[PDB]
Amino acid sequence: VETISFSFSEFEPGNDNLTLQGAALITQSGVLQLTKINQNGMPAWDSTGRTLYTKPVHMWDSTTGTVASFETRFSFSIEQPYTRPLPADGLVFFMGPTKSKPAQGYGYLGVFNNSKQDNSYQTLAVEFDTFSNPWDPPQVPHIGIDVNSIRSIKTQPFQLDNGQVANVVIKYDAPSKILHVVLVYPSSGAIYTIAEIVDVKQVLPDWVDVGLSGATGAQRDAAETHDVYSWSFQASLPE
Amino acid sequence: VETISFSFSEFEPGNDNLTLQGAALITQSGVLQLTKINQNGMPAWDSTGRTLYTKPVHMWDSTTGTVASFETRFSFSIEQPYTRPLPADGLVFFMGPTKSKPAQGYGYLGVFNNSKQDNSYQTLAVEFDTFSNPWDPPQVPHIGIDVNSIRSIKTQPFQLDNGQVANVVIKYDAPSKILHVVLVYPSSGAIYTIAEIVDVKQVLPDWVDVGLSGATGAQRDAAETHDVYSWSFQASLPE
Ligand SMILES: OC[C@H]1O[C@@H](O[C@H]2[C@H](O)[C@@H](O)[C@H](O)O[C@@H]2CO)[C@H](O)[C@@H](O)[C@H]1O
Ligand SMILES: OC[C@H]1O[C@@H](O[C@H]2[C@H](O)[C@@H](O)[C@H](O)O[C@@H]2CO)[C@H](O)[C@@H](O)[C@H]1O
Ligand SMILES: [Ca+2]
Ligand SMILES: [Ca+2]
Ligand SMILES: [Mn+2]
Ligand SMILES: [Mn+2]
Repeated sequence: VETISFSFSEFEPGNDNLTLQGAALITQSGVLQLTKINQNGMPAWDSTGRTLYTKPVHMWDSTTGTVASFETRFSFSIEQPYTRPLPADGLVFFMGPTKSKPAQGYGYLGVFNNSKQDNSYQTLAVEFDTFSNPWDPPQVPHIGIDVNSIRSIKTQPFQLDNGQVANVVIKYDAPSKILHVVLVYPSSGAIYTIAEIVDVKQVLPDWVDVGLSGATGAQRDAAETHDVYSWSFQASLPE
Repeated sequence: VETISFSFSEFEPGNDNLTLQGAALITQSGVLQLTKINQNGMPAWDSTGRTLYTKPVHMWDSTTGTVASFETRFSFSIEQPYTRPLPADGLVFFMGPTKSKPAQGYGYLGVFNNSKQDNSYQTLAVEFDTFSNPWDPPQVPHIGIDVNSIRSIKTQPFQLDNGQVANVVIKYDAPSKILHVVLVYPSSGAIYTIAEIVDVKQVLPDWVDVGLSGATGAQRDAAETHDVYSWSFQASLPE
């Protein structure tokens, strides 16, 4: 079995294993701030940032046809401090082509280029979306499973517990092709679950980069924080 | 759509909507004790008890072929107070033939008759198993998805947080045939997830009873509590 595994119980400036893109940065206190936090401690609009683990992950073997199973967990918080306008845009875990650069911001969350499905994206993503765009369900926030498109194949509304830490667990089982996602807020005890069938050998390239991305909005104060406190990942490809 | 829904935020002696079988009883404090708690407050061995909701649930239409999706949530605690012998046997959520009576106890958890697969059981169950029997994986406790057999098609180990309350969420989506299960311990923050493909039209009868069952062991003090604090359920069958 070809395996890869990492675990950041907190982040540290200078860590060898993370690529930082766009606005993303790691604080001395150990927090990955995906989108810009201004001097006043307030989140900035028009910001997009991502992090990628530095080593690619082998998701399927082009010779034998084996396919990997994987699990990722992370803790994040989103604080929406402005009474108006509406907050935006969200954060997302994503897997796709290696040597990956940020895509479009705002509702595309730094991962996609427009709102059409395009199998060439070869990207699978799990979003926590805070702004209802023309292609979105009305309930925000919502968890979304995105396969080669920002228009989720399936969503599940969740109530934001403003500024509180959410724990996320995402598992993909190759034999069953089931991607299952869980969101828990220790603060309120709320638990959300969503699952869908995903054929990763069809969707993803055989090797991928894995990362997290966040975006704030297209007008003044359509913003919120996208802070991440820990992140772990494990994948196993049968041989 | 033909729907059925119930929610017990706590239990109350005399409630119209619950059938109590075997050792199960509801306390004045609002707790469903599935297995017997002795005068001294200690759990009794050789005990089996179940509860069933009083109305049957329509899981699939024998005429049109539609199939129901459903969700159930409940909170329970298991306290293993004896240093020896090993604790046993576990508790379980189950769906199967109506007019259902308790089956065999101990490792069969009040739901099955022996350890062989038998499609005639027409039963789907999600177990939280505390004793490793001859047909079980070694890690206990474990979550198990049981389809017509006490020998789970898939299991996931979990650490007991002794005497603490666990929150369970189980969802079945007919279109994808995915049964997904989540266990969370607010006390420790632990989160467990397990999912598998289940064809309910093949497994279950068109109408079922839904219930919870618990069992303690076959020798003195191979026992633990199986207390339930709340339970909700919702099913929708397309028309
Ligand atoms: O309000 C945040 C929201 O903005 C959308 O873009 C708007 C923009 O804010 C508005 O000033 C302009 O007139 O229209 C744009 C839409 O065409 C983003 O698309 C959305 O994702 C959020 O960021
Ligand atoms: O120890 C609890 C455990 O007991 C198993 O049954 C045992 C029994 O405890 C022992 O005294 C007897 O000699 O052998 C039995 C097994 O053949 C139950 O099967 C198991 O589910 C637990 O309840
Ligand atoms: Ca959106
Ligand atoms: Ca067992
Ligand atoms: Mn969305
Ligand atoms: Mn078992």
